[PDB]
Amino acid sequence: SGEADCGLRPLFEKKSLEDKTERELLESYI
Amino acid sequence: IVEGSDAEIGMSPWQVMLFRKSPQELLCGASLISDRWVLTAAHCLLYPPWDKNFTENDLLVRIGKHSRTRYERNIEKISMLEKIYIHPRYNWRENLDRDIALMKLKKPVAFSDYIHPVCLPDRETAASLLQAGYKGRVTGWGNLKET
Amino acid sequence: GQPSVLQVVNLPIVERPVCKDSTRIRITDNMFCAGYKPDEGKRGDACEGDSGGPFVMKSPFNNRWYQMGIVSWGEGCDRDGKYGFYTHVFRLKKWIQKVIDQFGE
Amino acid sequence: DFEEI
Ligand SMILES: N=C(N)NCCCNC(=O)[C@@H]1CS[C@H]2CC[C@@H](NS(=O)(=O)Cc3ccccc3)C(=O)N21
Repeated sequence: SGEADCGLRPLFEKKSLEDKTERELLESYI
Repeated sequence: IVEGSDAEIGMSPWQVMLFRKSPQELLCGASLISDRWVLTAAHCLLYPPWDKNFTENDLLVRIGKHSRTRYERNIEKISMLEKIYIHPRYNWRENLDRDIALMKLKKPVAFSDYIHPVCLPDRETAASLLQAGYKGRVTGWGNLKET
Repeated sequence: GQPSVLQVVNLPIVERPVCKDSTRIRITDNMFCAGYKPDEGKRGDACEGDSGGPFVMKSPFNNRWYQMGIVSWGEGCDRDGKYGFYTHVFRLKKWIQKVIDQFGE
Repeated sequence: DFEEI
């Protein structure tokens, strides 16, 4: 849920760039 | 945040700062869910044991920030509140149960590379992700040590 | 101290039982706790000034960020065997939908 | 502590 473009960061998801620790989050989801 | 690291620019475009008009001081964090709504904890506004009970006119919302202290010209937006909504069954007397509040911005805020809304979960996202061991991320300009 | 810029910390969700057993405060379903257990050997916690901020997760299915919690309370900050408690946003979602469409844009 | 707005 949330807005039409919600949760897609202009400076990261939208340019396909990842932040320094998001991999740690994704790796915890089994 | 205790044991955290400095956020990258634009890493959390929904982070909002609750700022008191006078004394000018940081009250709490909050998040932007749409162009006109900010979600925060009800204890940030109402907490009788400590004589805390803020109204719309006592606060200012600062969006698009990185620096705690600085007035970041051309980057951050400061908005005024139109209405504050506290959950009817917010339990301040005992355990801060239903600690939630919504704040209506007086005029919609424009998105940019530094200001962008976060998504609110749906039943299915909640179910698959809210599980023991899974990591989430917290952000704030609060204390670096308890001491 | 108080930081110069915005700080971030990634924390794991803790099992409801471990949460009730770390405090004398009555836990309800509208809260969840998070942080490392003393044996995990990693630390982190929200503290004073962080209240009301977002506890977010990135969905692996659509690559978007969702706000799962709101920084609520704790007993101390980063104290071993203590955890931070957050408002369970989804359980209060109907209240959120209702004040929005009943009160505005 | 904070810069004037
Ligand atoms: N995650 C953390 N370690 N701390 C969360 C951020 C800081 N939040 C707070 O200090 C909030 C603001 S209002 C204040 C009320 C009780 C306080 N917790 S406490 O140690 O007194 C235990 C307590 C919890 C709930 C109600 C009454 C008392 C607390 O954490 N508060």
